[PDB]
Amino acid sequence: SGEYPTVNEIPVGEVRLYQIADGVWSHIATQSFDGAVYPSNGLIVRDGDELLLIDTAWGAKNTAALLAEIEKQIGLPVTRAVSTHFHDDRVGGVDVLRAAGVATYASPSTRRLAEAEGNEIPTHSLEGLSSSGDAVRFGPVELFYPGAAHSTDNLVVYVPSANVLYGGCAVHELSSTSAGNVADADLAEWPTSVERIQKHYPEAEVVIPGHGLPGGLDLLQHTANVVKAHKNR
Ligand SMILES: CC(C)c1cccc2c(-c3ccc(CS(C)(=O)=O)c(Cl)c3)c(C(=O)O)[nH]c12
Ligand code: NA
Ligand code: NA
Ligand SMILES: [Zn+2]
Ligand SMILES: [Zn+2]
Repeated sequence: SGEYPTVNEIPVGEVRLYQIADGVWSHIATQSFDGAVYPSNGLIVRDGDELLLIDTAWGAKNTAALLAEIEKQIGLPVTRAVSTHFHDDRVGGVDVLRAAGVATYASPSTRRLAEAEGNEIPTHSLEGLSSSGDAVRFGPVELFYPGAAHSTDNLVVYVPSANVLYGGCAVHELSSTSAGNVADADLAEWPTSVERIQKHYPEAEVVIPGHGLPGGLDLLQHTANVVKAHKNR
């Protein structure tokens, strides 16, 4: 169909790529957790004749399948990866990446939280992101720390050349009726953190959630709404 792939269309262990813009793809994979199956997204951004990866494909095998799918569909090497928070849908697979020669990065807060959780730990620390509103350049993207939301460490990623906003798990898809896995969230601060994203990236044309379908800027307000519905009741 060429439509964005959904959870029941991707067997656990396979990876799909979806072209978002020139030189920008999302990656989609599925994984089992506590007896249910979930989809999750990451990002791939062309960096000259190299690629920057945002987030693993949620597990070692899935991430190996991601590298194979990239080689098949794109044919450029992944040289660096950034994980946008400490959960396994973001760092599970970092050991696969590192063994494949990919330099792996995350904020110090993410690295500490991953270590404490028993999750895989990116090698290199990203400084300059410890205060809400901070932004740094990393290859062809900007990394932004909006404040605590889905997790205290969540980062968002903007691709200026394409006006693509990758919200990660701080941003939910439009069809969502709940706020996802809130175990490590700050539901009170989340709406303020979304407001920071909205103020910083008013020209975003595509917004990609951590799980589910991309859309436009409406995903940001929708996320604030579903988080309030959860917090309220
Ligand atoms: C801790 C990690 C590894 C993890 C494990 C298992 C599930 C999740 C979810 C998640 C995402 C979407 C929905 C559907 S929804 C918006 O509620 O309609 C649901 Cl149920 C759960 C998330 C997330 O929210 O980022 N993380 C998960
Ligand atoms: Na986790
Ligand atoms: Na959480
Ligand atoms: Zn998470
Ligand atoms: Zn998530």
